[PDB]
Amino acid sequence: AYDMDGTGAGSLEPRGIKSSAVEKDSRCFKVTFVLPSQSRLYTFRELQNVYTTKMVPFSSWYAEQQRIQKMGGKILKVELVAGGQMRSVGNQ
Amino acid sequence: MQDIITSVINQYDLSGRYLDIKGINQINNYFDTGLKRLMIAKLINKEATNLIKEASELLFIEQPELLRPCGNAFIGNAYTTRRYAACIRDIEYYLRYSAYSIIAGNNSILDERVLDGLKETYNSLLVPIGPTIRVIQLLKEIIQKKFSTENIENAIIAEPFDYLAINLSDKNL
Amino acid sequence: SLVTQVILSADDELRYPTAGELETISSYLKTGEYRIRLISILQGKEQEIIRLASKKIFQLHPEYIAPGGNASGARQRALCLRDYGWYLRLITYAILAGDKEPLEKIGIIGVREMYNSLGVPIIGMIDAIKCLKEATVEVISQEEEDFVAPYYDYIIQGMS
Amino acid sequence: MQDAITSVINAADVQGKYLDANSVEKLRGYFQTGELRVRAAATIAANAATIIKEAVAKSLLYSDITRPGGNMYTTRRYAACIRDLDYYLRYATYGMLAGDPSILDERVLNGLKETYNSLGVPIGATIQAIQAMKEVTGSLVGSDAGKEMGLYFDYICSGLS
Amino acid sequence: MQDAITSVINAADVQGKYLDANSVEKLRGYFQTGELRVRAAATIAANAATIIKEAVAKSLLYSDITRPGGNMYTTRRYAACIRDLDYYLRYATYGMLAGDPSILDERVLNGLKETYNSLGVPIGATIQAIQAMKEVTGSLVGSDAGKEMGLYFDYICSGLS
Amino acid sequence: MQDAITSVINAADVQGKYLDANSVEKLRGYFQTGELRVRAAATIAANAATIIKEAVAKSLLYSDITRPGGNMYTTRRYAACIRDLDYYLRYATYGMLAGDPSILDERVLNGLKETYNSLGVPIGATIQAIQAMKEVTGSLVGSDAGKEMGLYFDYICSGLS
Amino acid sequence: MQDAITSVINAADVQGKYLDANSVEKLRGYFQTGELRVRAAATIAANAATIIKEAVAKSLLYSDITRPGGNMYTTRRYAACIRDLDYYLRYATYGMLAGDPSILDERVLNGLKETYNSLGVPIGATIQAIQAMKEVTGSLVGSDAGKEMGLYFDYICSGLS
Amino acid sequence: MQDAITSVINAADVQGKYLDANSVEKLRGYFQTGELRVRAAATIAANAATIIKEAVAKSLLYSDITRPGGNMYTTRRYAACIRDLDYYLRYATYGMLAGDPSILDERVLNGLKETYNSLGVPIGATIQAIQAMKEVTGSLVGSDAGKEMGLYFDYICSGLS
Amino acid sequence: SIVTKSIVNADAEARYLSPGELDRIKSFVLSGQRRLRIAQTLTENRERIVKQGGQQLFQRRPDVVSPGGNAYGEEMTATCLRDLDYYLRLVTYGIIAGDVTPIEEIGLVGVKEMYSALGTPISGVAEGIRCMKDVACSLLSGEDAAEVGFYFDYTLAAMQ
Amino acid sequence: SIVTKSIVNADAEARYLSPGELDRIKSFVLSGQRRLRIAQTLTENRERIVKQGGQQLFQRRPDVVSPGGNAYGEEMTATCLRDLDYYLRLVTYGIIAGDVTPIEEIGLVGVKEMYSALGTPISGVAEGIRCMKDVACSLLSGEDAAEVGFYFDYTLAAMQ
Amino acid sequence: SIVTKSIVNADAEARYLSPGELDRIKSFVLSGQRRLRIAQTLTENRERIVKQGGQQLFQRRPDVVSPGGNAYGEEMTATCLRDLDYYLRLVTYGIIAGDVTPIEEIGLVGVKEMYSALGTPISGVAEGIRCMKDVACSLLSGEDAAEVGFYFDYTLAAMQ
Ligand SMILES: CCC1=C(C)/C(=C/C2=NC(=C\c3[nH]c(/C=C4\NC(=O)[C@H](C)[C@H]4CC)c(C)c3CCC(=O)O)/C(CCC(=O)O)=C2C)NC1=O
Ligand SMILES: CCC1=C(C)/C(=C/C2=NC(=C\c3[nH]c(/C=C4\NC(=O)[C@H](C)[C@H]4CC)c(C)c3CCC(=O)O)/C(CCC(=O)O)=C2C)NC1=O
Ligand SMILES: CCC1=C(C)/C(=C/C2=NC(=C\c3[nH]c(/C=C4\NC(=O)[C@H](C)[C@H]4CC)c(C)c3CCC(=O)O)/C(CCC(=O)O)=C2C)NC1=O
Ligand SMILES: CCC1=C(C)/C(=C/C2=NC(=C\c3[nH]c(/C=C4\NC(=O)[C@H](C)[C@H]4CC)c(C)c3CCC(=O)O)/C(CCC(=O)O)=C2C)NC1=O
Ligand SMILES: CCC1=C(C)/C(=C/C2=NC(=C\c3[nH]c(/C=C4\NC(=O)[C@H](C)[C@H]4CC)c(C)c3CCC(=O)O)/C(CCC(=O)O)=C2C)NC1=O
Ligand SMILES: CCC1=C(C)/C(=C/C2=NC(=C\c3[nH]c(/C=C4\NC(=O)[C@H](C)[C@H]4CC)c(C)c3CCC(=O)O)/C(CCC(=O)O)=C2C)NC1=O
Ligand SMILES: CCC1=C(C)/C(=C/C2=NC(=C\c3[nH]c(/C=C4\NC(=O)[C@H](C)[C@H]4CC)c(C)c3CCC(=O)O)/C(CCC(=O)O)=C2C)NC1=O
Repeated sequence: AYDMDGTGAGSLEPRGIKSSAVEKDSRCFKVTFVLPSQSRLYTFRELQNVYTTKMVPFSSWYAEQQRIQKMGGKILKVELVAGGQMRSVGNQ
Repeated sequence: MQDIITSVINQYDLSGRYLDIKGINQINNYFDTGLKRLMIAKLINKEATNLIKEASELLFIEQPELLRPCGNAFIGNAYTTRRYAACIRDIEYYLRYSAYSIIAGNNSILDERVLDGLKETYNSLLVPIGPTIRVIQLLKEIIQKKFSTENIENAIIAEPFDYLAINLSDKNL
Repeated sequence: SLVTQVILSADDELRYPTAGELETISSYLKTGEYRIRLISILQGKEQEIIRLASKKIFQLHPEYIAPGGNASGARQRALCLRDYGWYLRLITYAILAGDKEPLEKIGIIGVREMYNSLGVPIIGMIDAIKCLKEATVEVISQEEEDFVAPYYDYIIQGMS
Repeated sequence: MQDAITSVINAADVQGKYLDANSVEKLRGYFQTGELRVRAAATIAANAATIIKEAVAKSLLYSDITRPGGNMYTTRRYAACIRDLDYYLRYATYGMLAGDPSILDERVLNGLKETYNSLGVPIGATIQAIQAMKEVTGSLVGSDAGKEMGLYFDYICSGLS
Repeated sequence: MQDAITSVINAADVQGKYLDANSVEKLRGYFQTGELRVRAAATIAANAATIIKEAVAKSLLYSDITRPGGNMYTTRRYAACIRDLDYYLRYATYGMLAGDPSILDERVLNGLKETYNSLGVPIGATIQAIQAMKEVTGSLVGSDAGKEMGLYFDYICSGLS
Repeated sequence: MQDAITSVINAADVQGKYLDANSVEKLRGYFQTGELRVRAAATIAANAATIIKEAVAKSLLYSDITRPGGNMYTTRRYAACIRDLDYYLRYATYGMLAGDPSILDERVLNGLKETYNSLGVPIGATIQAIQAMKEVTGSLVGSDAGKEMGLYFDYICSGLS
Repeated sequence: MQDAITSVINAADVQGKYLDANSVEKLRGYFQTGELRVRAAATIAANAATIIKEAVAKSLLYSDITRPGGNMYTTRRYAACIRDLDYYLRYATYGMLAGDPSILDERVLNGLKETYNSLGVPIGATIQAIQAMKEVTGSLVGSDAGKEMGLYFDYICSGLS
Repeated sequence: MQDAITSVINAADVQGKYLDANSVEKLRGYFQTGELRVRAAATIAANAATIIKEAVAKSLLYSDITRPGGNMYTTRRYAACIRDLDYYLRYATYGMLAGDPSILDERVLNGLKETYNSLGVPIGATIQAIQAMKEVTGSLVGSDAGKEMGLYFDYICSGLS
Repeated sequence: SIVTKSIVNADAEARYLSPGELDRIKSFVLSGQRRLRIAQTLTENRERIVKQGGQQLFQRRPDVVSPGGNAYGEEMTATCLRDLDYYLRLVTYGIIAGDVTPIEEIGLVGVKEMYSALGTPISGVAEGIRCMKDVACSLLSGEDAAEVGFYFDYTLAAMQ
Repeated sequence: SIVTKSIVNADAEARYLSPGELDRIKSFVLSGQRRLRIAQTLTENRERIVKQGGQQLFQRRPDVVSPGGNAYGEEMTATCLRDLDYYLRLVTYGIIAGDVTPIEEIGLVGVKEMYSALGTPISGVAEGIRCMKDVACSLLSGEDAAEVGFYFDYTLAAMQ
Repeated sequence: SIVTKSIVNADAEARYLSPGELDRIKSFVLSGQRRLRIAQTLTENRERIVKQGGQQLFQRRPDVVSPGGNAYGEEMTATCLRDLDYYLRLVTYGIIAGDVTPIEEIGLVGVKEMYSALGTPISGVAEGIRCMKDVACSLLSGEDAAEVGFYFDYTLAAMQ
């Protein structure tokens, strides 16, 4: 259902990224970042644009930002575009 | 995979008992040959290209039909440059994984990452399995010519290639 | 370094370094002064090592400096010797951080494309690093040769 | 990421130089403190949950931010913030082992202020919770390792402010 | 998204308060009009295609924008704009059922003016088409439901202008 | 098993129908080619051993599969594979006489790929031996009967692949 | 992407017009030079690696950017930049065949300056390498095709500056 | 998945029939027991963890399968089996609410025996744990709902055996 | 809220609300009055509910208030009663919303993480909620108590 | 079916049915009796509904039965009335199921492809369905006709 | 095992073991003898370690053996001492393997799920492991106790 159901260390499920997003959240970010591949010179695959601007769901923004930081990318701007701030009920 | 220490510890965990002197002797056996196992690994890393060139030449000298047209039977041999490169790639595969196995003191890496599914792939591609084992034990002899009088290193080298040869084989007898 | 490799493989799984990784770091950090002297020795003798490895590489491949080779001409030979110096410097960095990471990030990855771009044959490059290992082992101890050889063999395998 | 060894090797390599006496000085300096660093990292891995619990208890546990209207009122927000504090502690430990805060720049501080500003997370309370965690961590690991860890704690707080 | 009930509960919860007489006032107000809202939503779901057809026919069809050089000249553009009008009608119906325009802010108006400006879509003609759709919709659902629907239609037009 | 006549009668009976003009069309078609089918079946029965011998000689007789390590290396395996080829030829002849490949489905192809996979028999070499047998058989029986026989040979090869 | 034919057809279609004498003029102009364009594209496909090698040798091969500290020092960076030059040559060939630089706008220049600025790639050296490639390419394909190719080379350099 | 209503509608639709008196009989039968079904499903959702705990304690908690050598010795295996029991309870609740075991066929029993046989999981112990869970569940929900739940528990056990 | 959840579930599929969803919204707005009445009764009897639930919890779980227990001392017992009041308030919210969205979005998502970080046994909180459920259902009619315990049961299931 | 759809939507999230979904299932099983009554009335008046809808269609769309039209001739007109009977039966199914799943899974998915392959104008089928809707709603009460036309409107929207 | 983990980490990258990994394997096989000695000492003093750890646990956590506690009664106390013996055996395995792979693959993955399903407080198990750690480190030398507690600390961290 949601990512914060008690799973941590010593769980049966492997350790992973845990979003705090309420289930079926509809909050969304708008992010701009650069992510060079750093593996294209031994796989020899075609290039792609690495400069991206896109909307990312709130329930996936944390795992996305951590993946971007893992692979040497730089994050240039972040904006919450959809959803309120510090709203108790009503993020779904 | 499992090295020898892991497999001994797993055998003892299966009955839920602590390590006694028998398993400890088994572990000491590995700890006393570890350094020469590392010497063999370094030798293999120093001579990999030359060893595989020699093995391929000695294989193709006695199996000349491997370099000729497939015959109508669409057999995957080392006929053209494409197939030739693929076969040399496989020889490097065998050398690398048996070097891993020599360092681990065990053959579990072999049957998990090499043997499982190998014969299905070769049968679907129609790759010769006889000459494939032939080149493996050719590689074994070429490596053993570096350490000859030191018999313990001879057996330590003989282990992985002989496992591969006996497992790729069919059981005529 | 080895510390960086341990930290990276621990961070990719969202965990602290285990016991074995911590003792990897410990054992490496206790080896520091030995490596830090060995690179002193090797930096002392670079002007000699390069000089002898260069005559070896052209006794093996005299057609490289012959009329029509890639290194025929004063300007080209000077820069092959410069490449010798750069690779010896990279080897000092690799001996310092006790594993292949400098030799891989600089050097190995993308090297074949660069040399095919320039016109230097790759088999000549492999043989040149071999002659470099030859020249360096000829002028250092046996224990030091034991400590330095695997770094050369990593380059030889990374080019081929 | 680059540790102290990687940084020294890079400074030497970016000039075509061999590692001279100053590089040896820095390398010896790192090699002498490595064992203390490993000890501190082990001890911190041992007591992460208690460190976070005590820092939260001394910094923001009974303030008004945990009451209705506060940033961390509901259970979702409480869990999210304790996860954030765990992140900060783990990355400070990585930086202390490496002897170089570049991992904090690449994996933590990059775009963190902007995320917190878009979410509405109070920055001052976060910096104060990190300061309280610095106290407990230095307490648990002793003076030298506590100064080492506090270096990277203050680095995170400066990058966040 | 938050409806009238969610908004009242949030206003009460953000102060640590129990639902007092004013919250009961608003909640009763929503509960009294809910049945009319359901009736209007059903009727609008029944006649969406005819509403869009009639609004387009009365607002912009034989004009210069449908001729060569006009925005929606080609068949791609005509289909795209009628799909846009369908979006507007469906989301206005959602907002009318919920009694709260927050869904329009989160799912419709966020970055819409910028998209239309980058594409070159005329904003005035769009607002005019939405106004014509408001006429037909109020016509079909009667006075009270038409006032309710026109609230959110005007909300969309104000967010677009 | 069902031949062409059985299949037509079944298609008519499964609808409660009497045999109408289309059934008569198919039945006449089978009755016209029956005599050619009998001729071909007799000729194939005459020369089965030579057909198998020539197909094996042209397909896999001198390849590496007959050498040590190959599939048909020992005498047991050679005899087993020539028996398999005899099976394929006999059942293709049955199918050609019947004008219907259902016997191949019921008696040959059912669980054949799984048996060959468990034994380790190479499927590609088997399909190529069947293709070589198709050449010799069409050669010996002439063009029309060869196309008829090749229909069921290709049916076996498709069911095996 | 749109070529010369697509652009003419679009200009005629965006006015509800049939293709009149000026469209015929442009279409004949493209059809007369198409064969020269095909010849040049074939010759350029033949010698791409040598063109890139010679341009790099004449433009930045022995400068300080290839030494330690320079952008393209390590082997990764050298390979990346020669791949970039291959991209530029291939897309210039596409544009020359199409007779329209819109493919360069859609697939090459869109967000290229920003990527290079974030990476730290020197723009002036890149423009000079493209200029050197223009010399070799015009050299190899002759005067008319060289002017055609130089049109799109200069288009890329202007979009990059 | 299809519930009782879906099954009745399908039986009527597969014959081109309107819902006649027998369909009304079955539909009334389901509608009369729906409220009891909802009560039982709520109560089972309330006490799932305690039901699984008590079933495991009465069925296999102190047997030899939990000791070294047994099929659920290590902590991984214990957690995996309690997760399996949770799956069985949740899907039995779904089947009881739907009044139709087709969800058990589609989502649970399809390829379960083969997975357990490949893993080496003892089937008899699993069936006995499900039987013990049936006892506790019928106990907690009372006689009628317990018979309803036991129907699908026995369905799972028969599909597993 | 039921209306909100219907709207999102219809929004993902890019369709208007079908007549079933509108039927259910209608039935909800028609029952809103007794929903408000039940919320009234539960709301304004909060003191007795929290007190009697705290008693049944402390008699069923004497360890939590035993010397050293998590709720040991005056302040800790007051804080535990505060938590029980929090959950009663959330149950009233859920009763008026017609669905557990208010209860689950506030107080259930990440509750295990919070209570593990605080050192509180979650089973004690579940026991307290069950005791409050019995006390609160004692004050309602048959059908009202059935509908009200419907939410206590969900809160208990989520808090296992 | 409403029960089926609630179960799948709860199954994807790996959770039991929340009290809102159970509330809605309860309300559905409580209204099942008038659902069966309405299905009765629509079911057993099928002849008049199909006949009068066919009339209103043929008067509104004389081209389909004009010389050469798709439904031109005795057999084609009979087939068109057969189709209208199909859709009335599906509407009764949907009324008893409480949701358009029966109507949409049978007769709506891929209807445009089928009617385009047959050469039938889909707008004529929509007109026939609208005429049948008016005829059928004429025989019901106010609230019953409102709830019954709820499905005809969905069938018309899907058949645009 | 260190050898196994080095082999997998090198296998994912499709490369042979670099000289750093081989260096570390060499250092491990050289220290295997004192590893076996330490495992000896911990192994054959198991009775005192389990007994004295059980005491320190029961004095630090009297609730678990208080009337009704999870380990209340003769059988439950015996089972808890059995668990402590399990973990001591796993620690000996990890000491001989040179890495926490044996401890973590057996007894740590999914330990929270198991102990939550059994009703056992995981903090009590952590306390027992800490008490056993102190008792066991009391019988070793300085460097040996440091290296042995290295694994108890990991087991405690995983068991938070
Ligand atoms: C690795 C570096 C890194 C960090 C630190 C990080 C933080 C981060 N913190 C978040 C939320 C949050 N962070 C907090 C934190 C706090 N509230 C307070 O009052 C305190 C001052 C503070 C804790 C000390 C809270 C309450 C939220 C939830 C916001 C919400 O639900 O609206 C989110 C939104 C993701 C989600 O929970 O769904 C991210 C991505 N991401 C990263 O990649
Ligand atoms: C199809 C249009 C297109 C282009 C051109 C493109 C370029 C592009 N160039 C890149 C890097 C690069 N590009 C260069 C290029 C140069 N260095 C110099 O000194 C020279 C002046 C110049 C070559 C003439 C270098 C060195 C990098 C590597 C940067 C790094 O590794 O940090 C990267 C980062 C991706 C990666 O390598 O992982 C992209 C995406 N992408 C595109 O989609
Ligand atoms: C049709 C495209 C095609 C070609 C040409 C090809 C050649 C090819 N030449 C080979 C060897 C060889 N080829 C040659 C010689 C020569 N080769 C020449 O083209 C020259 C005429 C001559 C040198 C003057 C020699 C001496 C060997 C033995 C390999 C060695 O021991 O180095 C081999 C390795 C196996 C063998 O010994 O037969 C291949 C696969 N493969 C192909 O798919
Ligand atoms: C849910 C809220 C929402 C909206 C409204 C939305 C609109 C939206 N309208 C678009 C295009 C468009 N929109 C129109 C609309 C109009 N032309 C006119 O002259 C009229 C004034 C107007 C209709 C009333 C046209 C013609 C295009 C096509 C633009 C083009 O093909 O270049 C596109 C480009 C996507 C595409 O068609 O490929 C988006 C994303 N997206 C959203 O997420
Ligand atoms: C650290 C990784 C790395 C390498 C290796 C590197 C090489 C490099 N080699 C160069 C030249 C060169 N290097 C060679 C090398 C050789 N010829 C032979 O026959 C031998 C096999 C070999 C000497 C051992 C030659 C022939 C040239 C000049 C070729 C030309 O003039 O185009 C230049 C241009 C020098 C300048 O701009 O001032 C660079 C940058 N750069 C790097 O960053
Ligand atoms: C090798 C890794 C591994 C572990 C650790 C393991 C634990 C395990 N602990 C168990 C029980 C138990 N464990 C305890 C333990 C405790 N009670 C307390 O209060 C203390 C906090 C704690 C002792 C320190 C108790 C009381 C039971 C019995 C519970 C019952 O039957 O109700 C059981 C069920 C019965 C049995 O022992 O077979 C298992 C399988 N199994 C494994 O394979
Ligand atoms: C609205 C949803 C929500 C909840 C539930 C919530 C709980 C919450 N419980 C807390 C403490 C606490 N909660 C307890 C509770 C208990 N002790 C026991 O033994 C029992 C099992 C249990 C009572 C039933 C105790 C003792 C503390 C204080 C812990 C300490 O300070 O050491 C705290 C820290 C101090 C504070 O109250 O501000 C929070 C934030 N916050 C929320 O936003």
